[PDB]
Amino acid sequence: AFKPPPRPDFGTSGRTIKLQANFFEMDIPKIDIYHYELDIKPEKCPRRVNREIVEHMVQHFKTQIFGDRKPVFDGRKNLYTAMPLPIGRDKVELEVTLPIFKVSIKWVSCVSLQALHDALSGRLPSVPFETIQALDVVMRHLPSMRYTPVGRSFFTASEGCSNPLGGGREVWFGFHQSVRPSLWKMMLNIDVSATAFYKAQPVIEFVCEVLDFKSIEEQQKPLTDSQRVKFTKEIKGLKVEIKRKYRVCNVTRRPASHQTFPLVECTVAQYFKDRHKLVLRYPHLPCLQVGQEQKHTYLPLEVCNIVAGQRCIKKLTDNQTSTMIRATARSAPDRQEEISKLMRSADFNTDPYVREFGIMVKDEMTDVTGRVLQPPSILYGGRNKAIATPVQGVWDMRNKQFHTGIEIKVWAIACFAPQRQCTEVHLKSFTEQLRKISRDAGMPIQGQPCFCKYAQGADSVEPMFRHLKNTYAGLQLVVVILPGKTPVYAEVKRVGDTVLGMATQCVQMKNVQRTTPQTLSNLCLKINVKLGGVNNILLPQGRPPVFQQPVIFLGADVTHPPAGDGKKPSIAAVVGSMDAHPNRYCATVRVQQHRQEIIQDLAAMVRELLIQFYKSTRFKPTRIIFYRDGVSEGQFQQVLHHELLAIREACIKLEKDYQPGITFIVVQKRHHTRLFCTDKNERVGKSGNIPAGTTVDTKITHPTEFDFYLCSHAGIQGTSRPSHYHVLWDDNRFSSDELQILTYQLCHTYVRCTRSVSIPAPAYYAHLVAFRARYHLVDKEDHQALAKAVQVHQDTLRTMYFA
RNA sequence: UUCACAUUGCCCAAGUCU
RNA sequence: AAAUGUGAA
Ligand SMILES: [Mg+2]
Ligand SMILES: [Mg+2]
Ligand SMILES: [Mg+2]
Repeated sequence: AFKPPPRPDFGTSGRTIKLQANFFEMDIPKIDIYHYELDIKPEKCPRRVNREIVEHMVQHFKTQIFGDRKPVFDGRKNLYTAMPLPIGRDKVELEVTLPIFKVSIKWVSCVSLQALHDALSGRLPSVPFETIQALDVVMRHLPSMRYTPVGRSFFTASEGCSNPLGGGREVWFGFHQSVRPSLWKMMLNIDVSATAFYKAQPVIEFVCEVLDFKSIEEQQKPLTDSQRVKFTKEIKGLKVEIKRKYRVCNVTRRPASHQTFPLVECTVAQYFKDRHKLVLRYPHLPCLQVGQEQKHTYLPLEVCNIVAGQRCIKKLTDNQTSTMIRATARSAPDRQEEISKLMRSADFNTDPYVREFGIMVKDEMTDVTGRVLQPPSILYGGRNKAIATPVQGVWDMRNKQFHTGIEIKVWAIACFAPQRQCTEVHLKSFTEQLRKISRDAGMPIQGQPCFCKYAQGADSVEPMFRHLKNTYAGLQLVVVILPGKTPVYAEVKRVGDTVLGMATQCVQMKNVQRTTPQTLSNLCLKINVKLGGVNNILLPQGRPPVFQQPVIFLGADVTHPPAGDGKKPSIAAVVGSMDAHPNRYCATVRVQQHRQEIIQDLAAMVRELLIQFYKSTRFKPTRIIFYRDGVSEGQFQQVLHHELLAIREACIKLEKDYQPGITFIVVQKRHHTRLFCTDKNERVGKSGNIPAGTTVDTKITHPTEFDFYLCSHAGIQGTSRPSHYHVLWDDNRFSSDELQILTYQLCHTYVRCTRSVSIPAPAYYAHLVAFRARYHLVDKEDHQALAKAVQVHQDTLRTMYFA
């Protein structure tokens, strides 16, 4: 449960394709560098402040310590130098003055880059973490000064263009930068990015922006509260400057002319007229209470400016979002070009600090050979038992019938949309079309709905469903029409999934008024699965050898609360295959600690899923394939430490000695590796993306470990994110080819569409489950209550309610 | 709430002071 | 999931 397995071999399957990766080769010297630990009192100050302190420090003490040695600083307690310092390691305390600080400089170690060169070969067997860290600190020293660091990215005011979002917000552009070891050479991962920022404008113009004013006046009216309430919500927590900066903690109720503070008591507009000799042009407008809520101070809006690129955590409005989308949307070629020209303009080789450490960065994207894996054949049923052949990640169901289609005899229709908008004629025609498409697909809706009744409000949901369950024997499904976005949906799912155990299929009103064969088809894809039907299976003879023995496939995912929240739970979801196809899955879901990635209650979930697998197949899995979504590198060791063991436990407590082999695969969809077609005649579609099946396990992958990029999806828009798969454990000793082919084929078993999805079907179902859980908890966000809300009905346990 | 793909929001990362 | 856009038998 400790070390990830070494890469067994390289993939051989599929035709080759010339690709370019946004990785940039790094020439690293084979010389020692020097680590130094720093201590700065006080330490409660921000990272950038510490950077400033160290900069001033290096400047001042050039003649007795530093001097022509150009150190790098990680913003905390680490400083690296190329050539050594006058250190014994006799610790020297320095006193620094910043427009008042005590600094401790003590030597720690000599980071060997030669050992890193060894490790990159197979000559060392482990990759030195601290060394990679050092190189990273070096690469991001200068841009941490010149730009605004956000995570591993840097953003800045666009050179004379602007991109306003409204509300005092504008688009800032920038780039993610990272240092990664690879099979070949150190790599600088660079990718273009963009995000929202508050314009460094006067607070007055911010008010104009926020309250939709053309300009103040209209008016000199000391606002409403709708103005005061909204403006206060917008500016609170944001920094404002006058030389002196402050954090806005409140907005006064009284105008500057009247707002009073104890000096005897005095008013703001008067105090600024006496001590500061200024006369307010806009006195009627309120004041900003800055600093501590505790105590007082009050600054007029007219003498305050926003600061200096403050990332705007708050959520973007619908219109702002639309603007951002419109601004940052680009095709794969356009993305590629933007990244390239970014790397040209950046000119890393002239950076004095990377120059100090003898580091070279190639200004060209790395050339890498990919392999385009062959898609599996999708076997259908009915009389024909037709075979669909995925072409560029896509196929369809025309003239195909479900492998096992559910015969719908008893069903109901509940419309919560106003009858004026959704008429019985609309329902009738929609029903006719649906019955036709469903008949074609092999899912015969053989009757008219035994029930059809309009209703309104969430309060009407439970009684209506309770009637339906009690009135119609053998009721298979209730189709619910909804008037757009409504709190009724979450309710329907609450009653259906957790309260009554009834199959419900919702459809927006607009998709009833105007039906199309495609929409209806996909809808049937959902309905059939929801009623226990097998849409289609992988061609049994086209599957990898692993299927010769009974094997279970587990999807696993954790979904965390949105940015800003601090009390909502994280949600764990684990699904498990219930046949040899593999097609049917069952779900398990838990609530757990806020922002905990490690699946706390995993063993129980795996036990449930194994039990259900046995009851479904009468087989005990000899192999457990575990697709774990969302775990970053920095968390691998832990997660595998807890989760892998949790699986073993789950087996151990089930039967001794039941020890099926475990393959633990971390799925990463969200990273900064982008692959582009080298040949223009290879780009697919309008977005010009790499074709589905594109597999990369060389050159840019891990120097010693079992990992691979596999873009399994047809890129419709923008630049495809190739899913990265990292194998943390593998008792079954998969070869690269078998595991990659298996993953790719699994990407074709996703029931909700006749396409090849970007991640394996089980992990996707895991996502859907976690999200449905989040739906059951809406407005319900101690432990026992949330857990209760998240627990499905006994008749829903063994279904695919999440489809 | 037909569906996938993209951008954002989600562990690690970052951010936090006078 | 949600906002926003591209798409589809
Ligand atoms: Mg997740
Ligand atoms: Mg953290
Ligand atoms: Mg959408």
